[PDB]
Parts: sequence; structure tokens; C-alpha cells
Amino acid sequence: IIRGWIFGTTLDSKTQSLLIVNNATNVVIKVCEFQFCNDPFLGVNCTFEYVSFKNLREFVFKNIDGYFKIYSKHTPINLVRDLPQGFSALEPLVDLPIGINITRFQTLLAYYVGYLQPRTFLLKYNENGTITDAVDCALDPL
Amino acid sequence: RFASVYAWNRKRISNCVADYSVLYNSASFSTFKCYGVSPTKLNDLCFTNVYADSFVIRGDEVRQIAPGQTGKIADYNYKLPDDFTGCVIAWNSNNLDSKVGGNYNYLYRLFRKSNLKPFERDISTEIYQAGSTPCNGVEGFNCYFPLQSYGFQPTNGVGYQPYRVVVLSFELLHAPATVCGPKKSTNLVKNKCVNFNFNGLTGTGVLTESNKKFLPFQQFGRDIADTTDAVRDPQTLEILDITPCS
Amino acid sequence: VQLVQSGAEVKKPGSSVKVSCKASGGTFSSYTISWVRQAPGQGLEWMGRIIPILDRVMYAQKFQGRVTITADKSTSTAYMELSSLRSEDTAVYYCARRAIDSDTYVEQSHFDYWGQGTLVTV
Amino acid sequence: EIVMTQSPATLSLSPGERATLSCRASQSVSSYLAWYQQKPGQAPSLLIYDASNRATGIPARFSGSGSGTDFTLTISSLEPEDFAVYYCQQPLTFGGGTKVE
Repeated sequence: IIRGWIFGTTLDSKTQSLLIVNNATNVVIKVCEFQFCNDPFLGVNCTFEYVSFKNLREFVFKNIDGYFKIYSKHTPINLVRDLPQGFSALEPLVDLPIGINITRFQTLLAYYVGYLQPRTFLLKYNENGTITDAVDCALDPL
Repeated sequence: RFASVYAWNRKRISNCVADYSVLYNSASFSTFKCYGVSPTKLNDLCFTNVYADSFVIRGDEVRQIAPGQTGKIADYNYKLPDDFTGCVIAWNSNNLDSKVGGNYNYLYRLFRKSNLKPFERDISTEIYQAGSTPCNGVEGFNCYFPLQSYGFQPTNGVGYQPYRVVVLSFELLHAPATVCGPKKSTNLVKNKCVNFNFNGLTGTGVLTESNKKFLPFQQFGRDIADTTDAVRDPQTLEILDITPCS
Repeated sequence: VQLVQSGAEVKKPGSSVKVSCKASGGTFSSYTISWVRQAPGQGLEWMGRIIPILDRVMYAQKFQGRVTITADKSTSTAYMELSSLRSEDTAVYYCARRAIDSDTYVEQSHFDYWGQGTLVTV
Repeated sequence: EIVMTQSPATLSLSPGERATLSCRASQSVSSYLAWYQQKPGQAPSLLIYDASNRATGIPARFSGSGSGTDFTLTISSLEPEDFAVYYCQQPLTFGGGTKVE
């Protein structure tokens, strides 16, 4: 059901915002003054446009100096109640030179949301460049 | 098809490689006048956006699409700002745009009540009052339809022949560059001491084959001292260890 | 600033007449040429006019659909043709000129010169 | 169109006397009124333009005034040669014309 997100600030469907969503078999990424449904349902001026439980899709998103950074990783699940624990690192997929601010977002139809902050980590690398572990340097005295 | 000058067209060019070698070295252009930029350095420039202004005017009107100009075209059809950055390119289109009976499908604004601001277009059909009596929207004595068609004919002298004029307007610092010219590469030379530049990663050293396996994302690596260990080539993804020159 | 008109003609009702006036060279770059008719025993009536610098023509309502006004820029000659003539169309057809400002297109309402007039009998 | 009326249709004066002609339009033309003097055998001669401006070659005895819809021609003193038919012209129409005898 979740096919994407809308990111932006005002998000009033009158100004431009960033829409990342599945469109048939391709994903469309665009920034436009699109008249969005206030709460869209997916059944059965522009800056740019680009066109490309069961398992978990993890993502991390940040917006730096106008560049929207998209990262992800997929992992199999045999759970029916909550998120799995364990360690993996997400890989970057997309880097979008848009020039807009993001303060709010909407999910396009279990979903979980956390927030990022400037923590320091000690990262353990494998022989092949993989991040295999990490220490959250602000978590406790050890 | 180019727009008439009053019906000015504007194409937005973004997220691409701005190869201008096709334009500044073109012998088909009679005019290639760059403002703030050098024609042969256009490939070294980056823009947030490039806008392409595409229209048809007479030969003696070519000079009007420029910063600092005034006149019926410069003031009523299209104005460029006095501090305009970009290039005004023009060529004769007598064999494309002129028609034997006159290519009157092209029009320019002859009448307006004010001058245009930079990058302003005016496609209004409001009847202009030239005289003292009201027109009330109707053509008549000292009341005119604002547009004047062009008698572009194959037999016109050069100043009256049509020209296809394109202005490439350069937008900077509103958003990150999305339009940049091409980057020229060299051959890849192995087992020699060289001065290298892989995209934006530079240094001096000897390039030899690496036994490293980079994650698909990783393009280059780092040693324990955070010096470059190896660099994967930008065209063929081979990883080359960089040995310091002895 | 002279204007020489063609001489008199006699037409069968239902036929057309093409009346022409020759202006001094250079007239077309600074003047418009209007047509005025005078039926014998009557006053003046305006029929229409051409502006050579705009390629525009304006007509009297009673002649819309009946009169075509044009000009030949290479011969400095104004033309008017009435498509279908009736006996009430007997008149002296005059050409007369109004100066026009080529930058603003403000036309004068008065004639600073009239030709002698062309009499067409129907 | 603009309907124009001239008045009186005819005037009767001796040479040496003052005469005026009135013209009225159904529509305003601001100042765009031309006055012409026509004699038999001649195309009308412009006397006055833009309601009150004397035409080149026309003597000082001719003057006038008016605006909008209401205009007047004045001949301060008629000469034996002024017993002509006068016409009021606007950009689109003419009045019937007035005879001075």
C-alpha cells in the first residue's frame, strides 16, 4: 500500500512540493505545483520530473543545501507485530538537486517514523567496505 | 516553427549537459553575441537553468534583442535586461520563413501603452488608442489592433528578411546548477607516475590494478591515514591502487 | 502633394466600376487616401479609406459588402471598386488625403488636398 | 454611423455681413471636425481643421470653434465669392451641407 511520500514545507497543493511515488511499474519523482488530493488513495509550474507482515523497506532521508538524499535497504521479515532489531547500514540511492526546503511530509497509501540528530558513531568496516557494526558515542558511559 | 516575436516562445533547459560547441563554432550563424560570457568558454559554465527564447524578426531588428536596446521590438515585443547574461544568436531564415505572398503569420507588436520589462512577453489583443477619442475595443479612426503582421518575402532586401533568433538566457544561484557543459577526458595510462584527476579526485601517483572490491556505491577508497588508497575509474569500473611515486 | 483622378465613365446597372486616383510619389509613406462621393444635387458622403502604412481599410456602413478599397504602392494609386451599381450610385467619386503619423498612427480627420473627382454615371 | 445635421439648410446674406453655420453630431468626435467650402465645378476646399484651426491658404475672415458634438463656422464678413456650400466632416460621416446665398 505504501507507494511513496510527499516532502516539502507548506504542502498546500498550490506551491511546489516533492512527490516520490510509484506510477505503474516506474517511480516518478517530481517537483511541481500539483493539485494533490489532501489525502490521496491509490486504488486498483514545475522544477523537474524524473521517471525510473512481509518484507521491510528501511529508508533514511535528509535534505542538505537543497539536495534531497535518499537511502535504503530491504530485509526479509517473519514478524507480525513490530520491527526487527539487529544491525545494517542503508545505502544511498538518489541525490536530488532541487533547491527546496523540507519541514513536513505525507505518506502515500505498519509504518514507523523516527527523527535524526547529529550523533557521533564509531563505525566498524568489513574487509570489503561493508559497515558491520556501530557505537552510538552518546548512549552511555561504556 | 519559431514564434513570432510578439508571441515569444521560451523553452526551459535543465538537468543536462550544455554542449555549446555546436553553436559557437557554427558557420550558419551571422550573429553570436555573448554578454558576460565568452562564446568559447560556454562549455566551462554551469547554470541553475538555461532558457531558450525562440522567435522570428527582421534582419534590421536583430540588434534590438539585446541589453541596452530600445525600439518597436526592444520595447514592445521583448526586452532583455541591461545586465543580461547569456548569448544572442541569429541566422538568416529567408528560405524557411519568407513566403512568396508574405509570411504574415508572423507578427510583432506595433502598439502598446507602455514599455516591456526584462523577460516580459505581451500577447494582448487590446485595441490601442492612438487618438483622443475612445475606441471601446473597436478598430477605427486612430484605434488599432496592436499587432502588425510581417511581410516576409523571399525578394526582400536583407534588413527585411526573416531571421531566426535564439537567446540563451543564463539563470544562476537560485537553486544548484543542473545544467553544466561537458567534461573532456584523456586516456588512462597505467604503471607510470602521473598527475591524475578522476572526476574531482586528484593527486600524483602510480596507477596499478587493485584486488579490492568496492561496494557498488563506493567509487574510491581511503587508507588508515585517510589518504586515497585506490580509485575506481569513471568510465570502466576498474579499481586502481595508487602507489606513491618513489 | 497633388492628386489626379481618372475621367468620367458610364456603366450599365449591375456592372462594376473601378475608380482610380494617382498621388504624387511619396504620398503613401505619409498620407492615407479616402474616398468621398457626391451624387449630383447632393452633399458629400464618406465611403471608406486606406492606410498604406498599416495595410488597413475602413468603410462606410452603407457600402460594406458593396465597395472594395485598395491601393497600389508601386504606382502611388488609390483604387475603389463598387461590385454592383444602381442609378442612386451616380456620383462624383473623389480621392482626398489625410496625413498620418507613422510612429503613432494618428490620422488627421481633414483633407489638405482633393482631386478633381471622377464622375460615374449609372 | 454618426448622424450629422447642419443648420440652417440655407442662409441669405448680403456681401459684407457676418454669417455663422451650425453643425451637430449624434456622437462626440472630440475636436475632429473639418469644414469645407465647395463651389460648383470644384472639389471642396478645406477651411478649418480640428474644429478651430485655420487651414493653410485660407484668409483670416474664416474662424471657428466647437467640440464634442456641437460646432460653429464663422465668416466675419462674407465676400461676394463666399456664397458657397459648406460641409462638416468627421472621420466617418458628413452632414448634408449648408448653402450660403
